[PDB]
Amino acid sequence: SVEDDKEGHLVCRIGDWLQERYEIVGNLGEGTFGKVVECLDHARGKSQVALKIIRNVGKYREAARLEINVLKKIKEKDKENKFLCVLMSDWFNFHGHMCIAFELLGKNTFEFLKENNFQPYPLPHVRHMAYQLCHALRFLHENQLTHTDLKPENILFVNSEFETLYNEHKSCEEKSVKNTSIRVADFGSATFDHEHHTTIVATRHYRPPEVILELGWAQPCDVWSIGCILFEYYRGFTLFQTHENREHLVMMEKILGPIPSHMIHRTRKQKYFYKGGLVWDENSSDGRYVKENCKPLKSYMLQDSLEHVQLFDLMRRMLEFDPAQRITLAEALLHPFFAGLTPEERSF
Ligand SMILES: CCOC(=O)c1c(/C(C#N)=C\N)c2ccc(Cl)c(Cl)c2n1C
Ligand SMILES: [Cl-]
Ligand SMILES: [Cl-]
Repeated sequence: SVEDDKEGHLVCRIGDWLQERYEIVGNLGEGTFGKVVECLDHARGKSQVALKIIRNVGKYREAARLEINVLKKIKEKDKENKFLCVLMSDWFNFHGHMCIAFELLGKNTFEFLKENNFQPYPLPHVRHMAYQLCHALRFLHENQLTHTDLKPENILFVNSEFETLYNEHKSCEEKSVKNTSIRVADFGSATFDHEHHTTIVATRHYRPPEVILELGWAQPCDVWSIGCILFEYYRGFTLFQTHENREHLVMMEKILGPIPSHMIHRTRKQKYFYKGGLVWDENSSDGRYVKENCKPLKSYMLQDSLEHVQLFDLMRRMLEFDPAQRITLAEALLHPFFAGLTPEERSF
């Protein structure tokens, strides 16, 4: 009656039920953890929900039990539900598969970008999403918590319905999201201040230099991740398209400038350095890639106007090498870039 595939995924499709309560009506996404399906909750007047069904594998089941505990603590802190985090409705162990029911939201910010053929979000959409990311993460940080896995894939629109607009300048159609309200998802890696901090955190492209250099990490990890995200929303391509540490550090250098000598002198990861400088093969396939494609951050500006200059100033401050020098989210919310927000956007 209950079937799992070779990888421990629960074999389930549209028309299937869980706990004689949740009825699967569609597929919303997939990750390494398993699957996310749309359900009608038959115990809640057929309420539409998103059900995250986790793989029947020990590592994933434990990571989901950790996420559940985090969502419960967040629920205790944000009673009013005004701090822009996914809202856990229920949770259960279903034959070895952990399942987390959430209030149904729209597409994640990466999927909307992918479906808009990587055509970037306009600056006003980027501004409101930044303001909300800064606000949402400032709350969790104030509660002694660090997300660690912020990435476009983990940010969801409350509603992803869009308007198809013909971009005159590109001679093609563009999908413009009608409502830029977002929510932060995936607390499977979220760590409290007093808990054990793994040496390595974050998805590579969104990994800060202090994690690469094994200098320990805290709340500033998330600020770096946001800077990476805002760039990706602005240009539509990842800032650090890398699969390797040495190449990662070279990119950071080309785009942002020299790695502070204080971080070099402190790191135990000396293989990346020779004579106090980053060491790399300029003639390898990575060396050539970086030298051709990785330019100073400023060069990626699409327009010269005041609002574009401020996005780049905020992003640069989000991408400060030294976590101690990195802008805090409390300071970010004060940046002149957010003066361009509409009163509806500012007020929440
Ligand atoms: C792309 C991997 O994950 C997801 O599909 C996903 C995820 C998760 C997780 N974790 C992450 N992006 C969702 C979290 C909450 C809600 Cl309400 C929904 Cl709809 C979610 N979806 C559809
Ligand atoms: Cl520790
Ligand atoms: Cl990787």
